[PDB]
Amino acid sequence: ESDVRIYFNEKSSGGKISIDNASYNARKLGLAPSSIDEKKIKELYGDNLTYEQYLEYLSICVHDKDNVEELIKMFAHFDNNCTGYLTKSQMKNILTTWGDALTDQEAIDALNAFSSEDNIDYKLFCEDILQ
Amino acid sequence: ASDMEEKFREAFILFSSCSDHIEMYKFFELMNSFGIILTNDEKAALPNDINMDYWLNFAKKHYNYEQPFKHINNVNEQVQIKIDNFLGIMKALDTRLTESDLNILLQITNPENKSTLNLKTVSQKLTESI
Amino acid sequence: AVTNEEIKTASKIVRRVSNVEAFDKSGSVFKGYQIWTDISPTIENDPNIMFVKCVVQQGSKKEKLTVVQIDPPGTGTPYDIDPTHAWNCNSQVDPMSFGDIGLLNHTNIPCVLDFLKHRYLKNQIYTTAVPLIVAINPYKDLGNTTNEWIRRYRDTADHTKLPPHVFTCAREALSNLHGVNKSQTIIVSGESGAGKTEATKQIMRYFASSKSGNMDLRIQTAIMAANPVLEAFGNAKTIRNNNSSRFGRFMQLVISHEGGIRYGSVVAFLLEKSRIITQDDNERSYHIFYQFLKGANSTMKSKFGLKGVTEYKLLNPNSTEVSGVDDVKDFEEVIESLKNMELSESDIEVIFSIVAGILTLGNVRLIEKAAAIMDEDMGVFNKACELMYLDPELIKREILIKVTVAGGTKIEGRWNKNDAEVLKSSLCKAMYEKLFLWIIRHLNSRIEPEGGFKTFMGMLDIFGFEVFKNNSLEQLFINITNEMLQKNFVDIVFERESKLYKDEGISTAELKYTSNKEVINVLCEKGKSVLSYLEDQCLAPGGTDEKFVSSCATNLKENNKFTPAKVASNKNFIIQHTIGPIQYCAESFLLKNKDVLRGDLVEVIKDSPNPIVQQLFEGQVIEKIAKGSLIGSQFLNQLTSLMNLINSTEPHFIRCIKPNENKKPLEWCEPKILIQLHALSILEALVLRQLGYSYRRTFEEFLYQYKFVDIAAAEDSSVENQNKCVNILKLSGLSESMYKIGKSMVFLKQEGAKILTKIQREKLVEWENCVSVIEAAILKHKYKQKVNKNIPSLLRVQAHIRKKMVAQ
Ligand SMILES: COc1ccc(C2(NCc3c[nH]nc3-c3cccs3)CC2)cc1
Repeated sequence: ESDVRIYFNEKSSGGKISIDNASYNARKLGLAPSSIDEKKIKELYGDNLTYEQYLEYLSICVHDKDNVEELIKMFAHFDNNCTGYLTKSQMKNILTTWGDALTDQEAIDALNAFSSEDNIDYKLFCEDILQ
Repeated sequence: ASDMEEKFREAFILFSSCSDHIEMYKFFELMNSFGIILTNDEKAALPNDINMDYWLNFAKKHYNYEQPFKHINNVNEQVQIKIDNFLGIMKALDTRLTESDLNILLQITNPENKSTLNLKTVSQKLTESI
Repeated sequence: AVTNEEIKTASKIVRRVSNVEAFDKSGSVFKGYQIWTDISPTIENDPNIMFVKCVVQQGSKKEKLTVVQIDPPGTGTPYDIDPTHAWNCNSQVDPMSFGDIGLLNHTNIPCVLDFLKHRYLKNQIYTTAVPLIVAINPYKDLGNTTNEWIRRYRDTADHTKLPPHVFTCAREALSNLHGVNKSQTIIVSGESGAGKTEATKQIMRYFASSKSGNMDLRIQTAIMAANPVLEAFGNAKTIRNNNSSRFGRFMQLVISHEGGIRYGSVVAFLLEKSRIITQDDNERSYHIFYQFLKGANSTMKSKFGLKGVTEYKLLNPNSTEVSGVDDVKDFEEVIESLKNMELSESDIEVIFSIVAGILTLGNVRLIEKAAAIMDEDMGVFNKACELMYLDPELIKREILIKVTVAGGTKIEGRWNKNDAEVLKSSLCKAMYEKLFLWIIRHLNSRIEPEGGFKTFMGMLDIFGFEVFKNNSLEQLFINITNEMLQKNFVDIVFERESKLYKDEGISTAELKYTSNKEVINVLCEKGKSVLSYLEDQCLAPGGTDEKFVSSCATNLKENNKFTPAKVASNKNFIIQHTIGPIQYCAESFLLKNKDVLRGDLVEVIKDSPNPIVQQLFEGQVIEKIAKGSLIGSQFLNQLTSLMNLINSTEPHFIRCIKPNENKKPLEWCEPKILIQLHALSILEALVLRQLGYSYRRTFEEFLYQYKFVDIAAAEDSSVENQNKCVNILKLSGLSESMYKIGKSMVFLKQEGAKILTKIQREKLVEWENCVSVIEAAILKHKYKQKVNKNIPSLLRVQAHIRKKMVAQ
């Protein structure tokens, strides 16, 4: 709870914090905001939160329901033979096409940092990023 | 302008299960979902191991931007079929469509309960749902 | 875990039937044409995979195909296969869109395997092959047998828009029972670990669910309580099954049309008594022993003087604990279930006194003195007999004192240590088995209808055909049972088809029937059979396993069905069972067949002052050796009664498949699964359903399906629907042998139906382009929809990726 406050003060202009820095603060804090959270907090307070509203946002970004079973849903969908593996190109195409799509270098960099071989255990990939 | 590459790309990986290569049978479905029809001889001249880039180039050349579903109904000519007849033809030609998919089609293209389906309306609805 | 024997036998089941049509009129390979083949380095390297998917390459010749493997992913390398190693492929077909294997265009072996695999992998484990239902163990809770799912399968208006399920079988059986006043039997079979116990239990729970109440709840509770009790006393942990049923189970039930069990009956046969005395390593005895020693409270321990699970001669000390089994919690449940079977507190104490006495008797050591009890165990022997309410002096006399008849005079002698140990063991096995049968007999007196069953739901739960390399008497009895049930299966298929033909005026001359009566005779016939010569050798004063084999070999030379063995022809023989030749080893056949307590020890037990122990062998005859003392003689009597009952019912068959020997979800072992498809007659059921005039639709359905064969003929107001179909078939090109017109239905051979489909598609050539584009466009939309479901999950992966990027 202390780190929350220092991170806020690094990025706060005029006592308010922008949503982009509040999302950077939240990742620095080990949380995983998505554009869904960022849209919910825009509807309420706009693009600049007070420390009180910034706290509410960090609260929204908790996502307790986050586990391997949940994250693998899109990868398993394309694993037709249930091998538990997908290629790097398969996962790059998934990550850069739908949702809060990553860029192509972002997806590549994330798969290369997990393994050096082409076929990825997507259950272990999702576990590894969950920390 | 009307660039189609992002849609061509997403459709490829939809039929290929996100692999950069697509099997020939899956490639025929992919191209058909954009109204593209090849003859038997054109089919023979295709590469055996079709990858994303080949499709992106083939789609640009073969897709009809003015009349995407010209092979359902051609505006440049001077059309209606009874529902149970239309369903019969789908089943005769051995369609992959389940009973539910057929129902979404029928209420999409025909909102009313008319005893009879406008093929021009089908090409209209499907151009919108690209 | 795939042995070479399995690869060998699996490869013999594989047959090439239909031929591949990979080339067009011009002689060119259809672009992208896919086949299944059993030739692939993937198969050489992974014994789990029997077939792979390839595409035939442009340039292939007819005598020799050039293919490239596409699934599982390969190298892209072209290679050559002989056409007899190519099978047709059901490309572009959703396996989840219908439930019978027979609706596939190609039903060859690799197609069948793949259809079940992709259903299995999407957690649809039930598939029909009319009349058989196929159930593949998922080895996990799928969650589709809850009370909510029972209510859904029972209360849905039209039975046919739900996927196949065991509940579908229960619902149909009960609907026919109440619809036409006809008894039904549900036969669950398959090998250890295939899920038979769960199927049986799920169907009972369906039957016990009532729309609104069961006033006979007292009796249904006793019946549902039989499951924990029957498992404790009759189930054991083997190497391949933590809960293997070691007896055959038959139940008769009376069930209200809206659910609810009103009456019942339970029958248990061929209990594996030998398991009471010894168990292999990493195997246990019956659960009740461990449940009792681990679960009994201190007062119960004091009472019966119980020691630890590791402290008993009859229980394997190295295997007393099973992963994932709480024997103590199971004892609490068994005690409650015994109370729910309306056994008193003192009935239950007697039951466990006897179990304690069996265990204690196993600890008594004998010595060579002639035989004697060790003096250190004179108290242990005495306590064991008190625990079983037997006369310890008289039990002693029958175990150590021998009475032979020499000439015609009785002579008192002594059993030696080995023979006296066989007597002590026999007493332990016999008391255990009769105690198990007494519990069932008692339960039946609470749940059976006084006048017997007028109309009932039968339920059989058994091993299917069992084939090891060394097969003993236990496998013979199992395999005789499954020959009788095979006759039941082909009888019902033929009777139903013959009735359909006769009801529509079709000729029944071309119906096919593969009778297995000749192998049933060679196994069971009263004069000239294996079971006859087994009985004879058992009654013979000097009978031997080898003599038994010899009498068979010289008296059964009159049918293929008996084949004298090649290597070690004595003590070995082969039977031409319906599923193939099975080799049996006659060692201990006589020993095993005579493993029944007889003689004076039985009369001592009947003179127990305790009324339960009096009833254990009540009515049993005193014993020379009689055929009432032989397991095989008594079993064929049981089995014939059982089959006469079942034969008078409408049968339902659930064939249970074990997909791998590792107890692992989503693991598919093609050779093992193919061997079970063959053994459970599933492949036979597909063949049987395609023979003769297999297509049958009514005039109005035939006209709706084949309208465009001859659209003018079918859209004619002048001619009736019977004549319209005649005009279609007469003008279509079909030969007269490919169709017949019934009273109300068009009858097509399978070949004729596929030609008629291809003729109609040629008439609709000008819709090909239009229907392809409509289909594909909707396919794209359904694929995006399937992706849209999962985007919330993907947003979490992307969120955690961007988090990890910040941490760097
Ligand atoms: C000496 O004779 C035997 C034969 C078998 C057994 C055991 N099988 C009983 C059984 C368990 N499930 N299904 C069955 C049967 C199905 C058809 C007939 S028995 C445990 C092996 C014991 C003694």
